[PDB]
Amino acid sequence: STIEEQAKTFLDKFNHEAEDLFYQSSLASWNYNTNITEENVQNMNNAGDKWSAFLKEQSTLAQMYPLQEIQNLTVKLQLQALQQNGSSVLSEDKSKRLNTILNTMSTIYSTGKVCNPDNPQECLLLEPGLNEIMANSLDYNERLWAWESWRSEVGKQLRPLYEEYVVLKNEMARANHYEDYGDYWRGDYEVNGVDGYDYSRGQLIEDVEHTFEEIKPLYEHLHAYVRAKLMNAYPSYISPIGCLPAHLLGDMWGRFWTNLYSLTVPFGQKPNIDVTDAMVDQAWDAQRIFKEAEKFFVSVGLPNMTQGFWENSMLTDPGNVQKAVCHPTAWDLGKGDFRILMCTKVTMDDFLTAHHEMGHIQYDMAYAAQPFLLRNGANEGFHEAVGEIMSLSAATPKHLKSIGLLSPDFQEDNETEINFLLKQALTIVGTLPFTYMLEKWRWMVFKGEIPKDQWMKKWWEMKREIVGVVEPVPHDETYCDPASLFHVSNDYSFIRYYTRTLYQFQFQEALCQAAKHEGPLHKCDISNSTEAGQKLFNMLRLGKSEPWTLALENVVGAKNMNVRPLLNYFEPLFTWLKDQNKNSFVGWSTDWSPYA
Amino acid sequence: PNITNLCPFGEVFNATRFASVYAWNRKRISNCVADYSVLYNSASFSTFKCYGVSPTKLNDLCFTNVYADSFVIRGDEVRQIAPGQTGTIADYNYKLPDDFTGCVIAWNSNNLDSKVGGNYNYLYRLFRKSNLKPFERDISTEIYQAGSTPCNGVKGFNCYFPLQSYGFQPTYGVGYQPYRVVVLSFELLHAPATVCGPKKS
Ligand SMILES: *[C@@H]1O[C@H](CO)[C@@H](O)[C@H](O)[C@H]1NC(C)=O
Ligand SMILES: *[C@@H]1O[C@H](CO)[C@@H](O)[C@H](O)[C@H]1NC(C)=O
Ligand SMILES: *[C@@H]1O[C@H](CO)[C@@H](O)[C@H](O)[C@H]1NC(C)=O
Ligand SMILES: *[C@@H]1O[C@H](CO)[C@@H](O)[C@H](O)[C@H]1NC(C)=O
Ligand SMILES: *[C@@H]1O[C@H](CO)[C@@H](O)[C@H](O)[C@H]1NC(C)=O
Ligand SMILES: *[C@@H]1O[C@H](CO)[C@@H](O)[C@H](O)[C@H]1NC(C)=O
Ligand SMILES: *[C@@H]1O[C@H](CO)[C@@H](O)[C@H](O)[C@H]1NC(C)=O
Repeated sequence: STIEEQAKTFLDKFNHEAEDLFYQSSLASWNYNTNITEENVQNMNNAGDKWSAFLKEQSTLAQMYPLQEIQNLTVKLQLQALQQNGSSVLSEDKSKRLNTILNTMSTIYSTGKVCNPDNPQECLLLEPGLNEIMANSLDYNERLWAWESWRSEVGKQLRPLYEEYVVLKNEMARANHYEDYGDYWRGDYEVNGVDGYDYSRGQLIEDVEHTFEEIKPLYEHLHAYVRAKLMNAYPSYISPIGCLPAHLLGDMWGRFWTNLYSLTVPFGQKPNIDVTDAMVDQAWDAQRIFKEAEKFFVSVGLPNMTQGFWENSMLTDPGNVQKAVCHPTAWDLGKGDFRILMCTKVTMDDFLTAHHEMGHIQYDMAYAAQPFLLRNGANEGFHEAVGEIMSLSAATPKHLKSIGLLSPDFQEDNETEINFLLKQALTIVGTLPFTYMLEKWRWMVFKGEIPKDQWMKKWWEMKREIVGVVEPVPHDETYCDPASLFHVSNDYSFIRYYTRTLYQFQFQEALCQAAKHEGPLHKCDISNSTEAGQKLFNMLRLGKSEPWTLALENVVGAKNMNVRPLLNYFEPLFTWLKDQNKNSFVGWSTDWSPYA
Repeated sequence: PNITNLCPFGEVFNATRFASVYAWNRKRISNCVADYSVLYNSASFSTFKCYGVSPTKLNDLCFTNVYADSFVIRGDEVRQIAPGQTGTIADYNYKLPDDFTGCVIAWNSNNLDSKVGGNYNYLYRLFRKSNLKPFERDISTEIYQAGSTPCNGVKGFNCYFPLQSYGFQPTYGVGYQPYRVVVLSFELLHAPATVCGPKKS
């Protein structure tokens, strides 16, 4: 009769038909990932085409139910999610051109091979050929050669492609009643219709700037300390008053600073918290790693893994004859089927990764009661943040002593906590200005603030101003230096990492306050606390049914993303860095003082 | 006296194929001896919830007729086979009365009713104009009219096909795996009661 009942029947047939088509697509993707064979590729492509065609037909059919005659918030949320045109609003020729451009960028990034001129007999791919050189070399000209050669080849190939990409994506977004493609990406955090908990697309940029303004002193002190240590490592290249050279940050792009922990360690003489040898001595299998992770999740009060999880997951590398993707991935296939695909080794990194991916699985299991189109995180930040909090809690020395992996007579003094916090800062704090600068640059490119002839002149100007990283030699407009990264070249949003980083420590403070931890925030473990797990599971069970602001109210009691838990987490390190930077100069100059 | 002529519980529980929830099979059991302790002491059943009578005194009481209703549902839908419940199965597929005397027996059948490609032989009604009355069967395959516009037999806009299939696959979760359900309905009517338990010597 009424429009709302019609929409509810439509979203009762949709949920059932889509759960079946999804499960089939996901199972085909799983069979491709655990078994790389050409028939599995064909089956994956067939299932993906059926899934995409079905989503196109239901999007075509969902728009015929007008939004303003529906009052139920959940029904309106599912219909809003379904009624997005995506690329369908664009013409078929331009849509085909956009798809071709995306595929060719994927092939250029994946199969991009660069080696030294005059020695072309063998060449190295990005993974692991260039990654190992960037992460382990101490030679200035070798890192300079690898960095400049990879940005020369990849940027000179991708620059016309990206120029076409920005125009096509802007055309699609303005065809979809958005200001630009940046507004389309910011629409994931848009909340409309809820009194008090409304969030706007324009509020996201202001909140990101407001949080980064508080990030900036800690990053300035960390930057000064890393600059002094890199000056010790490389005597003449780094200036006391200038920015850091781009190719010396330990990674290909500057995404993480975690590969500089060896050079910038505060107390080398003190031991590390490496527990790899202890698991080797006790013969810990990957099954034992996942059972310990499951023990951690049952300790906090969350449900334990299903029998189908243990039966159907691949937690060890299959062998030489059968090929599989080595990247750890948690799969929510649908219909209560949860799996983890990880080539688990006996390392601390794999153990923490097991905790992280089982956190992803717990998040997926929690919203299984929700309707199919609402089975996601409230925003893109929460899904990664709930895994990163498990990675935070599992890495604590209290957790390692509790599970027996660390000796009970290990002395936890201030120096080990300082160096551990510095390692966590290099991984976590160092990615924040790079993430913010990259997303702000992409937003300005999509908005049209920066003309195409001035993309790089502004970009390096942004990098000096925000990241404090200077180019080794000037680049003209024939280069495409941003698109050398995986996320930007393959049409992925990048603000999820910034939001994930802030939500991680907000959730950590909320659960540690719930668990009544009485010490430093980085010394906090959320095991054995039923109330902390209940506070987490209240948000976890909602999924995408409720606004992310209301979910954040459910956990931390705040209606907005906040930066104070992160600064509270790194406060011992912040005081130590302020003490250590008395002689040195905090802050940088945007001039060409180190090298240009 | 000497007891023989047992009731055909082998052709209900150990049947090679079960019916769908919508066209649920009803077998009337009369004039035999029903040994319920063989059912109760089995370890193969996950649900043996009896409403209105207790399993211990089933073996003593005597009934006029026994209705054995058999079908296959999901794991999460077993809870809806009870008096006073709600859900797709109770509203549109199989409805139990509030004043129900009998037992609901359910067990997991992932071994038999799930295939790797997907078993689409089992179907459920997802749409009907009104809720079902107790012990009603609807096997109509008429197109559901959700809108004012007439369907005219074609599955176009706002007009859906009522019966949907459960794609039972072995790798499913325990709440989505196939469960065979046998509901025994016991009524005592003014006719001579002939379905009695075994009498001790
Ligand atoms: C992987 O694919 C090969 C291809 O023939 C097949 O023989 C093998 O059984 C498959 N293994 C698994 C675990 O699926
Ligand atoms: C919205 O619809 C769901 C089912 O689709 C229903 O359970 C819920 O109560 C409805 N909410 C409101 C406020 O009507
Ligand atoms: C999707 O596209 C169709 C036609 O291209 C248009 O009528 C409809 O309004 C679009 N939907 C949205 C949400 O913009
Ligand atoms: C999960 O926990 C329940 C109750 O603690 C237990 O019965 C069940 O066997 C556990 N699941 C697994 C796979 O061990
Ligand atoms: C660590 O604690 C000792 C004892 O209180 C103190 O002497 C030392 O200066 C402290 N170091 C730092 C970096 O706080
Ligand atoms: C958490 O509970 C387990 C179960 O007894 C216990 O062995 C462990 O020591 C507890 N953790 C802490 C930190 O007390
Ligand atoms: C059904 O099959 C089981 C399994 O072999 C058997 O033990 C039982 O006697 C059979 N009959 C009944 C009525 O349960």
